Amino acid sequence: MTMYIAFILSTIFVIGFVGFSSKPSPIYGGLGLIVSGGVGCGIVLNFGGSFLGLMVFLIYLGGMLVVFGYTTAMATGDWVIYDTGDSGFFSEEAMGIAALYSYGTWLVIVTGWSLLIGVVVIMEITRGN
Amino acid sequence: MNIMLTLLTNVTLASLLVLIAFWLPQLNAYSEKRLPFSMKFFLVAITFLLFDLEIALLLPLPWASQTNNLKTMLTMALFLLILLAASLAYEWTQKGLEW
Amino acid sequence: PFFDVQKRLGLDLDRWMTIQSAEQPHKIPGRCHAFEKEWIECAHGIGGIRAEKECKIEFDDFVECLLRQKTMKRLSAIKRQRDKLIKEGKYTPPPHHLGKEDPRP
Amino acid sequence: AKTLLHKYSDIPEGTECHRKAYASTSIGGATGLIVSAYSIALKPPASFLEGVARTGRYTFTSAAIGAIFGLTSCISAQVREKPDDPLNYFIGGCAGGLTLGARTRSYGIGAAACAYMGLTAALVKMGQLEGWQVFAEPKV
Amino acid sequence: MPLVYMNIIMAFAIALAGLLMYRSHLMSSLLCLEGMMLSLFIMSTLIILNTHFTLANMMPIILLVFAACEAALGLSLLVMVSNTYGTDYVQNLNLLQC
Amino acid sequence: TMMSGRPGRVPLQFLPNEARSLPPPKLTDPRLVYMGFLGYCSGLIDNAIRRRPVVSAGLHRQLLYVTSFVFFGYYLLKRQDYMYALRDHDMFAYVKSHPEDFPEKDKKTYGEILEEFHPVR
Amino acid sequence: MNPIIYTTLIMTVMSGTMLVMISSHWLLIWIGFEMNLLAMIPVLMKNFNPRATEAATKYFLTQATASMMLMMAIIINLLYSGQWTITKMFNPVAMTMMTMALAMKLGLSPFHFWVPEVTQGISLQAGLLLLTWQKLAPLSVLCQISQSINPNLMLTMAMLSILIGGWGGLNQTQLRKIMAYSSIAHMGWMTAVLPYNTTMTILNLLIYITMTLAMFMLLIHSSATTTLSLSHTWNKMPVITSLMMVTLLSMGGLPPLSGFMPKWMIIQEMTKNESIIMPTLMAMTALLNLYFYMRLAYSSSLTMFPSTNNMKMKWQFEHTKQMKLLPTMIVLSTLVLPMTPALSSLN
Amino acid sequence: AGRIASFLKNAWAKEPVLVASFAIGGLAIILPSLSPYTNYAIRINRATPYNYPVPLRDDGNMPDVPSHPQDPQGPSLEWLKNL
Amino acid sequence: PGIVELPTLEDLKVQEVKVSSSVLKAAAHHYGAQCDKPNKEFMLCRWEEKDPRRCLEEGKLVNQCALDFFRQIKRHCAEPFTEYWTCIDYSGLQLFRHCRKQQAKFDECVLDKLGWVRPDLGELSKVTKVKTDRPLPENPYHSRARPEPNPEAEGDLKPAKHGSRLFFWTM
Ligand SMILES: CCCCCCCCCCCCCCCCCC(=O)OC[C@H](COP(=O)([O-])OCC(O)COP(=O)([O-])OC[C@@H](COC(=O)CCCCCCCCCCCCCCCCC)OC(=O)CCCCCCCCCCCCCCCCC)OC(=O)CCCCCCCCCCCCCCCCC
Ligand SMILES: CCCCCCCCCCCCCCCCC[C@@H](O)O[C@H](CO[C@H](O)CCCCCCCCCCCCCCC)COP(=O)(O)OCC[N+](C)(C)C
Ligand SMILES: CCCCCCCCCCCCCCCCC[C@@H](O)O[C@H](CO[C@H](O)CCCCCCCCCCCCCCC)COP(=O)(O)OCC[N+](C)(C)C
Ligand SMILES: CCCCCCCC/C=C\CCCCCCCC(=O)O[C@H](COC(=O)CCCCCCC/C=C/CCCCCCCC)COP(=O)(O)OCCN
Repeated sequence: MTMYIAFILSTIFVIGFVGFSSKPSPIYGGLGLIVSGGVGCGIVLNFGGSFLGLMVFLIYLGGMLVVFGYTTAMATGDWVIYDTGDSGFFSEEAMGIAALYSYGTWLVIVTGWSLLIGVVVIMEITRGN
Repeated sequence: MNIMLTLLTNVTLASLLVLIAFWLPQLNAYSEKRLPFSMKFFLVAITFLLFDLEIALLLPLPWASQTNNLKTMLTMALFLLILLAASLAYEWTQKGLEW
Repeated sequence: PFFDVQKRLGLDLDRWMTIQSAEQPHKIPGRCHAFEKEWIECAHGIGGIRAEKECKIEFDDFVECLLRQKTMKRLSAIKRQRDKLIKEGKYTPPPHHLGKEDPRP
Repeated sequence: AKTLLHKYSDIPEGTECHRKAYASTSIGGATGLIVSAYSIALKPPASFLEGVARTGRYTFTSAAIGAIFGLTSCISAQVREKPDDPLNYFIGGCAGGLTLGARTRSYGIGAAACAYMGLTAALVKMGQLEGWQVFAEPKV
Repeated sequence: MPLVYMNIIMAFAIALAGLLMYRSHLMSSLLCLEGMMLSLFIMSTLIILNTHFTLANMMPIILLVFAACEAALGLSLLVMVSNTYGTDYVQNLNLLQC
Repeated sequence: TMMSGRPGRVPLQFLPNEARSLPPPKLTDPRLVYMGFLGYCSGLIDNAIRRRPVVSAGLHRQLLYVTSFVFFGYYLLKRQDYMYALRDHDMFAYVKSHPEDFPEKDKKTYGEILEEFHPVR
Repeated sequence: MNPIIYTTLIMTVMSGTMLVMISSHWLLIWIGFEMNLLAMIPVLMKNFNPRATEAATKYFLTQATASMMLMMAIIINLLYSGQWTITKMFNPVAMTMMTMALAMKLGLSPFHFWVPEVTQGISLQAGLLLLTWQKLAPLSVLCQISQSINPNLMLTMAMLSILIGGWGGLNQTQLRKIMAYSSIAHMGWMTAVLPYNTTMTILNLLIYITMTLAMFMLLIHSSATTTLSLSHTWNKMPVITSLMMVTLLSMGGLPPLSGFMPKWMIIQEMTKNESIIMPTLMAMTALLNLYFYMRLAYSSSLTMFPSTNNMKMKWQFEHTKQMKLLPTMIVLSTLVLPMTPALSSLN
Repeated sequence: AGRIASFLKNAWAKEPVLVASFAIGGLAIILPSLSPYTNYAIRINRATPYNYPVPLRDDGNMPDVPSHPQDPQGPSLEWLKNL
Repeated sequence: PGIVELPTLEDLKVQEVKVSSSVLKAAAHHYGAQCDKPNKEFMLCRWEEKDPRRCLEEGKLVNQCALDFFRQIKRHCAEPFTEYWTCIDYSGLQLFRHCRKQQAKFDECVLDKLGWVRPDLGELSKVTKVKTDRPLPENPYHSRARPEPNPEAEGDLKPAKHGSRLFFWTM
């Protein structure tokens, strides 16, 4: 065994959470959270969740930790539980994620309404006056 | 294994080059002698974030086109894009995209 | 409280996503699908109290499949005893478990 | 947790006083530690040293209360040769109240504490005897 | 339940405790909620992938989206509070009391 | 008695079909009269809040208050009677189906029951 | 704000609560909670001032922490059984996480600290909304999983809520803080009967909502947020003060008023389960709520406080805007005790 | 008619990007409901075998089910080939 | 709870098909056309029994039939097949389109030698019927007996006796 690479990744995840949970110099806490997010993305990718890991790493990191850093700058045992068979000539994760439009019409409707309301709410809150 | 090794090689080469650049001129001796917080930048960041969230939902569209339910998938994709357009229109007409 | 609008209207707003064995895309099968199907068929209409007291065998099997704790315990026991024997020196692994076997397609 | 509850309750009431006193002391100390944690959270007085001093005083007060209650109640039950009597518990409660008054150095609180604690102790014994349920399970 | 799940759970617990500490800098509070949601995403993804439950592959993304939307609102709130005081200190929010 | 999960319960029916086998409440029911009285009180309070002659400001509005209260009260009484009828029906059926849990007491006269006597002195 | 945007936000809050109430999937319940929280903040910040912003940020922090805890409970429950349906939890740890999340959302002690401050910061209409409509979804979820709850924890939090509300209301001069502590005590009363009868929980919720609506609309009509401001109302609107006194008497649980219906019934229910001590303590503690209601009644309608000279000008004007349902709310909150058996309607 | 024509001419000047975007979006919404090749796309998606076709146990009452793929009975893909 | 029974190592010994995936892909269409009956027997047994231990002889049969198919290929047109598979093996995606000419030569050789017609598009994906004499498993899931349902009482509603009977209310 590669000395439990998943276990050491989870350990680095916990260590990073301890790192930014002390909340020193919120830029340093943000950087610790960025490292933790990268490590969690590595965990998900090594597990087999390529699309979900890349969604973490793109959306989470590149958008919202980026916006948090922007706002802050403006201010002052493994390998065992796994499967045996194969998937076919497609990836089950992509098909299941892909199925939301065909199957998850209700989820799409509620999520889109929530996002539009969120835009309206942000503008109203930041309106000022 | 290949991707981790490639990442490690890239980071190692970048680090080696930056440190040699930062220490090559350090061997020879030389002389060696606010508040404003504009609101519009936060708003453009938040708009990018809201738009980014919308982007994730579509991401599965390339795979969504093989379902045998083409009508429902097309309707929901167009609904999502229409709501993204409506968010853009609402922020446009409320002076949310101005400087 | 719970207003069962879906049952009254026959809508199926979110019931497609509640259990493993409910019409997955491309007929992909859940790992614990057989166990969950048996547990559901045991406990249908019986009610929660009687389901909890009477369908305990199927739920235990379903839980075991989901978490595999007893399988982990058995495998750990086997590995630990094998390690003890190899440390003592009275057991030798066969060529199959050392990578010296003849692989099959 | 209920581990201390079981440790206290398992000992027979009319015998073996020192373990009853020890168990009641531990229960009181745990209660005082919880109270000290809440007090530190809601009211951080000035610093670390005064906070640890306040925890020490609360814990020692509650432990002394529990020790005196257990010791006096068990001794009363033993000498009176009448177990399952709420009077023994009442006496223990009164003793506990007296100890609390001494710590606060108040005649009124000591007297007030003694009467109230004794009544509470008597009621707990009556509940043990009669099977009263503070937290009843859903029966009907 | 193997060690990876307990590691992610204790990561969530550490993030929750760090949020409940409130040294200062409400931005740190938002960061702690953010680490909480990240741990939730990781563990839900692991559970769903391990059990091959094909449909709930949707719900991590959705969770992310919703949580991310929440983050946006929080940032707005933080910003507005700063506009009143010039800093995002926790101790400035004592106008309302019990 | 939690009847939410009772079998054959249509989710959002105020009154099921079987409730039609029960006698409807009379229109002179005292509870209906109390509902009408509550509507009249609401009308008087509405007049008082608006600074209008309390007894004789709006007769149409007071009539509407009384009528709406009576209407809703009638339907509410129907539903209440139906639910109590279901409770009794289920209780009797359960007693009938489980005789071993409700054994018959042996009828015993006071002549051979010994009750302790306590004098008052 | 724009009336269109305000109506959209109100319907979004109601749709979130509705989403929570009609769904059978834990993810959809969580989504409904998220929608409700998202649309609730601008309502609290409808009138802009620093106090409202502080109240909104405190409310957001509390509700977001509760939502994260609730999602943790959902994921743990999924881990120990691959189920998404809202039913019995099947995990001891998950149930506790769920119970604490819902207690934080409801404002039950010891998670009560945010309610008085948020209520004081926001306006009267926002407070009406927060104290009436924002209790439906968590209580509905609690009713759905009542067979799972540990009675010890729920009853401990209920008794703590009753005690905290009773004691904290005694120290208040501000009307909104009085309403907040009253709501905390009433939530404590509601959650003590969940382990035994959810119908009594719903009956208590309905009676409390009726009384709270009446009291808030009376406070809005006579635009007072302090005791001394309310003490001036008799010199302009004595009938409003009389109605407010009767409503306060009802809220204190006096027979034959409507407020006596829940506690009585709840006590009765708790006696069928061989629980005697706990209802006794609950009633003795509700005496504190009655005391501060009576103090408010003394200051408002039972005595005539001094007035000012400018009040004369207010004698020449009448309210332009009226609440249509205020008389009905008053009558339903004072005079429905004879109709108690109607609770069989499984309200 | 005339007012609509005036509005479209006034928007086509000084706002051509918005006019083009709205026209393209409207076409993307409307045209799919009228195209006759949408059902062809659905049929093509149905004809893509991702899974093994599990045979059915013969019971003597299955005339439309083939015994061999070469048999005439069964779905054909000649419409796909001609496309 | 119980002992899991497994076949002996001798039961799992079979004459194996030792050709690579490029050869298999080159032959796949004619293999599906020719060796169909044992394959469908095996797969129907496999989805009906839901147990590998109950399908071993059918697997031996499909191995034997595949061996027979490849022996026929070897005997009549080894060279045409070899050239065709060389092309398939070269490509990383093993695309059929890349070497159409090799396939055409192979198709002509088999038809003349064995009269084999290559299946058309949409044929190998058909759902077909299998004539088998193996009995249908009556309890393939090994389920227990379902618990008895609740009594499901029925009757005709009557008014509640003496009303609600709640405290002092007479109705
Ligand atoms: C047990 C059940 C059975 C009994 C039921 C009891 C309840 C029934 C009624 C419930 C509510 C309905 C009325 C409420 C609206 C308010 C009206 C009002 O303000 O009075 C003025 C009004 C007369 O004044 P006005 O010249 O028109 O206008 C001047 C302003 O309105 C007023 O002039 P102002 O505003 O300038 O004067 C200021 C004054 C004005 O402020 C007020 O007086 C407001 C009234 C109190 C609010 C009531 C709250 C809601 C009711 C709940 C009651 C709880 C009962 C439970 C027991 C606990 C007791 C508290 O405020 C004060 O002075 C403040 C200090 C007073 C001390 C603290 C207040 C104590 C409150 C407790 C009252 C409870 C009994 C009230 C009885 C009805 C009062 C009219 O009174 C009436 O005429 C209405 C009385 C009812 C009409 C009956 C018509 C039927 C007769 C013919 C048909 C015969 C029937 C039989 C058929 C067979 C025949 C052949
Ligand atoms: C009936 C009551 C009407 C009044 C109440 C409305 C309540 C709010 C409005 C939102 C609820 C709309 C209900 C739609 C639920 C979706 C499920 C149902 O409609 O069937 C779907 C049909 O989907 C259709 O596309 C419906 C399209 C409707 C959505 C487009 C616009 C929705 C806007 C509603 C509000 C959104 C924000 C506000 C916009 C102005 C599934 O199609 P299908 O594929 O066969 O089945 C899938 C299962 N398979 C995979 C086995 C085959
Ligand atoms: C204090 C006064 C409060 C009054 C309440 C407001 C009055 C106005 C309401 C307007 C009419 C309401 C009727 C609704 C129409 C359809 C009802 C249907 O949708 O719901 C049914 C049931 O409707 C309600 O249960 C009946 C509401 C009646 C409330 C009155 C009882 C209040 C106690 C007595 C106090 C006196 C009040 C009378 C004077 C006005 C089926 O519910 P179900 O989907 O199966 O399960 C959900 C409930 N569970 C979970 C508890 C099981
Ligand atoms: C049914 C299809 C819907 C989906 C398609 C749309 C997808 C993306 C497009 C929408 C994005 C959001 C649009 C938001 C609209 C705001 C426009 C606006 O406010 O701009 C006005 C001006 O723009 C306007 O006039 C409003 C819209 C004008 C009409 C644009 C096209 C409308 C439809 C035309 C074609 C319709 C269909 C085809 C007809 C043609 C024949 C085929 C002011 O401009 P400023 O930059 O702020 O300041 C300039 C002054 N100093």
